[PDB]
Amino acid sequence: ARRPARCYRYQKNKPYPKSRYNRAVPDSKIRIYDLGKKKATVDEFPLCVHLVSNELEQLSSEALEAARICANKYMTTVSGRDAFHLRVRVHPFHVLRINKMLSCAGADRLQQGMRGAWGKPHGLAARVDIGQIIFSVRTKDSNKDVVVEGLRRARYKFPGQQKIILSKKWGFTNLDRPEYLKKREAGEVKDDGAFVKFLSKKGSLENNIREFPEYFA
Amino acid sequence: GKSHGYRSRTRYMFQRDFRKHGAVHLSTYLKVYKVGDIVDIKANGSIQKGMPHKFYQGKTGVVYNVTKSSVGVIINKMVGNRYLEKRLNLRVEHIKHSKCRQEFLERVKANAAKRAEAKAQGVAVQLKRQPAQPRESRIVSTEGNVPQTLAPVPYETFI
Amino acid sequence: VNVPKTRKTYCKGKTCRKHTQHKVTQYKAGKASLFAQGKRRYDRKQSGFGGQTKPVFHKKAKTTKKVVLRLECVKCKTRAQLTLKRCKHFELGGEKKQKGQALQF
Amino acid sequence: AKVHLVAIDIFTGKKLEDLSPSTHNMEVPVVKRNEYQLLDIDDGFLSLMNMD
Amino acid sequence: AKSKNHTAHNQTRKAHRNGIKKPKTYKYPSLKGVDPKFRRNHKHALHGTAKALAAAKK
RNA sequence: AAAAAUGAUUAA
RNA sequence: AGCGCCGUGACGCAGUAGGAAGCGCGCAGGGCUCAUAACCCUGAUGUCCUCGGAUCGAAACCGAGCGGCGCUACCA
RNA sequence: AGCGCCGUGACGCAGUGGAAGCGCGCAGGGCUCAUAACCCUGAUGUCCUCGGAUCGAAACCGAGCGGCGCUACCA
RNA sequence: GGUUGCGGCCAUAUCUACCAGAAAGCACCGUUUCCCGUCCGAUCAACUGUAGUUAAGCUGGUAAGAGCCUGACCGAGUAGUGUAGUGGGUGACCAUACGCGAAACUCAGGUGCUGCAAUCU
RNA sequence: GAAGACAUUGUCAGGUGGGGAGUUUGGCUGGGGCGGCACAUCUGUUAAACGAUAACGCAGAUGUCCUAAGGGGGGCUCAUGGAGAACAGAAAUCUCCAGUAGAACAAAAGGGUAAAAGCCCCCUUGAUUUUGAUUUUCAGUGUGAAUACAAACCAUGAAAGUGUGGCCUAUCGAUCCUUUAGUCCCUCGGAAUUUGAGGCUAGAGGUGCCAGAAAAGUUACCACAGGGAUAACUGGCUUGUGGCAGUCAAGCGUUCAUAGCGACAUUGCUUUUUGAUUCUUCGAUGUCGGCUCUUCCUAUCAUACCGAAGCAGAAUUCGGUAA
RNA sequence: GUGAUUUCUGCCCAGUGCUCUGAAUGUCAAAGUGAAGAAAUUCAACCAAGCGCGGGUAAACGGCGGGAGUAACUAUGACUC
RNA sequence: UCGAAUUUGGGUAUAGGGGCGAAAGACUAAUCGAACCAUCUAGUAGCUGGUUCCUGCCGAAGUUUCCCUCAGGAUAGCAGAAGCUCGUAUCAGUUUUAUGAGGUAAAGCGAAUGAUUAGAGGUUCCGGGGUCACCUUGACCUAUUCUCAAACUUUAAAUAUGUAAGAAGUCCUUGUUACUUAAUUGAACGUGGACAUUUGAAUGAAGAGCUUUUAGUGGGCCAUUUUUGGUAAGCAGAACUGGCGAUGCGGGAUGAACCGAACGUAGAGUUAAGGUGCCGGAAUACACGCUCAUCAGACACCACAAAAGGUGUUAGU
Ligand SMILES: C[C@@H]1C[C@@H]([C@H](O)CC2CC(=O)NC(=O)C2)C(=O)[C@@H](C)C1
Ligand SMILES: [K+]
Ligand SMILES: [K+]
Ligand SMILES: [K+]
Ligand SMILES: [Mg+2]
Ligand SMILES: [Mg+2]
Ligand SMILES: [Mg+2]
Ligand SMILES: [Mg+2]
Ligand SMILES: [Mg+2]
Ligand SMILES: [Mg+2]
Ligand SMILES: [Mg+2]
Ligand SMILES: [Mg+2]
Ligand SMILES: [Mg+2]
Ligand SMILES: [Mg+2]
Ligand SMILES: [Mg+2]
Ligand SMILES: [Mg+2]
Ligand SMILES: [Mg+2]
Ligand SMILES: [Mg+2]
Ligand SMILES: [Mg+2]
Ligand SMILES: [Mg+2]
Ligand SMILES: [Mg+2]
Ligand SMILES: [Mg+2]
Ligand SMILES: [Mg+2]
Ligand SMILES: [Mg+2]
Ligand SMILES: [Mg+2]
Ligand SMILES: [Mg+2]
Ligand SMILES: [Mg+2]
Ligand SMILES: [Mg+2]
Ligand SMILES: [Mg+2]
Ligand SMILES: [Mg+2]
Ligand SMILES: [Mg+2]
Ligand SMILES: [Mg+2]
Ligand SMILES: [Mg+2]
Ligand SMILES: [Mg+2]
Ligand SMILES: [Mg+2]
Ligand SMILES: [Mg+2]
Ligand SMILES: [Zn+2]
Repeated sequence: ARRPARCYRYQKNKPYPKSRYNRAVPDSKIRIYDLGKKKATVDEFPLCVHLVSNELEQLSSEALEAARICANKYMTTVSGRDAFHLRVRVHPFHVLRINKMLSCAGADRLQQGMRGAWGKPHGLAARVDIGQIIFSVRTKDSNKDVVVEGLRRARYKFPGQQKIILSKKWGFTNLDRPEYLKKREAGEVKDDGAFVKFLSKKGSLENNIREFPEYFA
Repeated sequence: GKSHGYRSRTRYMFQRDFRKHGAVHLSTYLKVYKVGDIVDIKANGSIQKGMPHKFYQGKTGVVYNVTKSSVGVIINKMVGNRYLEKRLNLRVEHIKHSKCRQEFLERVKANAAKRAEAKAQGVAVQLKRQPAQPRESRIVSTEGNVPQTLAPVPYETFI
Repeated sequence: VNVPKTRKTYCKGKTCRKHTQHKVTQYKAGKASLFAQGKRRYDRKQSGFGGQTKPVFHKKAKTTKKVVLRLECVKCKTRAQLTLKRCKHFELGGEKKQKGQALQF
Repeated sequence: AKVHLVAIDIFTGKKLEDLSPSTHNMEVPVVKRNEYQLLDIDDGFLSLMNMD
Repeated sequence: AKSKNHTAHNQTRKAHRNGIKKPKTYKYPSLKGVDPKFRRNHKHALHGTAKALAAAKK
């Protein structure tokens, strides 16, 4: 028994986060934000596909959970779990309010109307705008169609318009593929947990040799 | 209920500047104010005595009274359909000289100098300031500066 | 609050006109003292038929009173009145505070 | 609204009852309790000692 | 029956109908709020300079 | 003339 | 019809905010007794109603079904 | 829908910001052939949770949980 | 140019690690009869300037140093925004016209200046 | 015959006295009532970068507390972490290093403060007298609070200097009456003395509905002036709730997402429920249902003709044209 | 007050009311008494009824509780707290 | 119901806060939860209704503060009238130049405070269940990484906002003082002298200042933009500006507010907004394309449309 999403589609209010003034907020429906081979290195998954929003609205955590499940389940069923890493890039930080009324015959004896109409927390939503990435998937080039159609299935779970954008950046990095190739052929990229660290001209020199040792050779 | 105390809504404008807290530098206290000086009001939040009300933050006025540690500043305040003379007693912490009136006084000296020279040679010195005039004609040489530019550019994704 | 019984303060007694030593007591009102003109008028107005003739206050809101200090010069016996803020407990010349002492529980 | 109130006197133990509109004010005493240590009791009249 | 609580609508048009006027400064403003020691001096300085002027003019 | 309740089934 | 709930041995009850189940009756076998009953010990007995989902992992979270509980159900 | 109250030892309940108490219940010894009664002695508590203010909370504050309630009238 | 006394602006001055410091100055430094102050001559008091040392302070340098300062047609006329239309779009929003215009980002430099007075290989 | 200075009667005094009399029974308010206080105030936000700015907006606070927690001066540096020292351990005291405040400053919150506004110590009463000027709320009234001088008397310090309560922003109160302090003053009117009384200047006793009446209900037995400024029926806007439809497809359907279903999500439509609102009607639109009778809608139960099926047949189920 | 007959009419006097004592006391008016004063007056003692304290009274007004454990299948609980 | 608590005539008694009542607040002369008649009395009303000739000129308010104040007053504002002192100014809902002030928009989080996703490498005298100085849930640190804020912030606009741009000025001498300085030092006010017609930006100025006194009003509402509560509302509440109210006229068929434009009585010309098949004045004009709908479409406010889909057709990557 939850209100339809059209009641909370648009960013009509200021952001209303959980804070020391709110502190009575229900838990979000979405708990997992990284799925698949989330421990994969950068060079394993050069291809990035984005589910970019096309509307300035707010996405409920229920919808984020539903699209998460749909995209993950399809890609896992088709290409396995270790062929991709899906990161959902929006967090439900905005709290929705409901002014709950009685909904029965005889509610008029106690209804109180619009007096004291400030609502209590009802759910959580993520506020997104035009061109904001919602989902991101990194995988191999040969696994492109599967992740594209999985994001297409995830699209139906969200209100409004969403695009599917093939990124020209290597995986989750901010670098183009040819320049990332130019950086691994040099000694400017060192592996990390799932991301990488870069070597710059700045900082301590001896630190820049203890890290990235094979460069300067 | 509503709250309209003396220092209400002054949370940010009675801040000190970032990395500018602590004691006041002595050049504040070595400045001399005479009656007739034109000053700018800006409250120093670390000195809670002689503090102007929030209304007068940023107002500029004329000094009418000089006391031991404070000056009397006259401010015109719009109340209803007229301006009321308001008289403030402010410590010199919250007070600085109007730099605009400093350049006006320097310009008065410069105007006197120009007229003094023109009284001997070069009459019609034309004291008054003039607004930015339209430009005159000119000849823009191309030699070594051959014009060269292209058209608008196609759209690219850049994402 | 705790105020000393003795205090040095200005005495405008035409012979001191300077800071002298004063004895401190609390002001007490004193008897209403019928044969006051207001009391005579009130008794005349309440006599006869007509019921209660004046307002009778009911809506008590305050729980404390302002304390007035009665200051007496020890040189000329001139007196002065000082007013303190509202307080619930007032005492004169008793038990100056001890700073670094363990709590007695 | 009106409030009917039943209460026991804290000293005599007698029942008292009163009634009043719910939005008028009534007086509440400034009841306080104090610890004392029990010294002699001779003619009744318990002699007590404070924290001092 | 609740009514409108507050608005400043039309208030500036009313204020500007008869204009908003400056308070018409004078030469020799009032010495109200000036330091009393300065005022006490200035009374004697004015008295002396008028005495000198009248003595010279005769 | 103080108080003193109870005791599983079957087995000449 | 809606809104909350609940379902755990043969029978009842305990989980908890996820890391596989405790207790009490009943059953069986022992110890005591001439033999029992009561008593004591031990063991067995729960595929946490069924199905589906999310999770590394569900009796605990989510959905459906089934069954039961509780509250609500023009109007002058 | 709005509002109020309660949660403490196994059970029913007190409780003064300085670490918790009554009655039974339970436990040990005794008396009895044995049990009860009786006599002599002991023990039993994140004070519903989780944070906060205070030197220190069972009490105060914020939430969460579980119960009890009250209003529910003029149409 | 160095140092000291008092400073002005209050990091281009700060911080981390290391190196160097003629002369003078400063400092560390020796002592407790005196004035004075402490649990403690450690701080502070006083005496000597003698017995010793630049070890430390202090001042400069070093660092693809941290921070900080300045600049760039670096990002970017982007984000935002004032005015205008019987502009576009179902709308969220968007473009155009007349105007203003960032912050992150990237790169590049820099790392105290100075007033009065005394003294100095 | 009884009774007798008692009763009675008169006047005054205390009690009792809804039997009777007179009067009252706050306001705001998404109608009123109940609730609450948005009624005097203070912090942050709303509030749209001067100032001002509403709501029964949001998160809180006030009716106190303090002879120091006020005033001055001196000395020192806090929370916290690391490394150490009998008992001593995660928490007792001691030591060093790091430590821009991450502490403390009575109490909400915000601001402010490091040789200090914090902590400890030494003195002290400026939390004093006389008034005027000024700021905020503002009518440029009062009240509260505050700022800067003047003329005295002081405190502290070597001194510059600071100090007219609390580091700043809240912590509170007219007229009449009573009372006290001050001047030892003015008046009691035929003239004096002494009581008594009345004045002038300055405090207190209190109005929290906080610019400040002395105040319980009921009415279905009801009355009047009004109000569509305001509720209850219809209509109008909305559509949370009610009802109906769509997109996707996890899963069900032996095998199989889509014959039929269809979770998690999500887009709509309608006005037949219930609410929300208060625009129309309060010098009245008769306010439920049933009975009777007509018409309209389609979101089709049946009947006509069809398409699909996990449609052998039969019986069903889904769907189209179609009211 | 209740409402023919029949048969019954339980428990509760803490509250409200009604009623009855005491003098052992608290409150306590006018008049009267005493004392200080020049006097107005001030103070104090005494101080009736009522109130207060204490009994009675429900065919007066009225009122007439919670929780938990416990029987050899469960369930209930005669019993117990 | 009909032989009695029966029905009824006449006489008599009870009278208004009184009577009478087998009790209904019934009855008491069509009057009853207090009769009727006259007087006080033209009782009072912050409430409803009405308020009587013409033309001319000017022309509003629904806001501030206080009030047992919320359908009302006072107060200030807005308006009119009477003017008075002067005669181009001590000016301005504007720009420029110069100079301040601000903490919103945006941005930021490998910067503080909060919030928050995921790994990596080190720290067990910081407790890891493990055997003699370990991969194996933790917590801490470091370098990273994803996402945020009305009551967070280093940075930080646009719009709006203060002041100044001189004669009441500037400079040179030397006068006053009881204030000030160590001082014949300053402070403030002056005598005398000098500065010329650009007396120290622009544009405008319709006359500029000043005073008295008094009306109505003190329900507002709409639109663009900003904005709070609410699912929303032709909802409720604020900010700036323009309107309606108070206002016709042209256009939007129609309509308080939208667009155009504001109005003495006429003539001629030209336009605005909107239009030009016919109603209807005015091109069934010109030009390039697109669309064929067995529910086409056809002018903003505005009288709605979505997610989603189509070898219809056109252009394009
Ligand atoms: C309550 C009590 C009395 C109150 C005040 O005198 C009450 C009224 C009496 C009256 O009839 N007319 C008035 O103007 C005031 C007062 O001053 C307080 C301090 C003390
Ligand atoms: K209002
Ligand atoms: K009445
Ligand atoms: K602000
Ligand atoms: Mg909103
Ligand atoms: Mg102060
Ligand atoms: Mg008399
Ligand atoms: Mg009398
Ligand atoms: Mg037997
Ligand atoms: Mg009466
Ligand atoms: Mg009312
Ligand atoms: Mg008021
Ligand atoms: Mg503002
Ligand atoms: Mg008097
Ligand atoms: Mg109306
Ligand atoms: Mg619905
Ligand atoms: Mg209406
Ligand atoms: Mg009508
Ligand atoms: Mg009517
Ligand atoms: Mg009709
Ligand atoms: Mg159909
Ligand atoms: Mg009878
Ligand atoms: Mg009975
Ligand atoms: Mg007497
Ligand atoms: Mg009753
Ligand atoms: Mg019959
Ligand atoms: Mg009746
Ligand atoms: Mg009649
Ligand atoms: Mg006219
Ligand atoms: Mg006109
Ligand atoms: Mg009216
Ligand atoms: Mg009106
Ligand atoms: Mg009107
Ligand atoms: Mg139209
Ligand atoms: Mg326009
Ligand atoms: Mg025609
Ligand atoms: Zn004296």
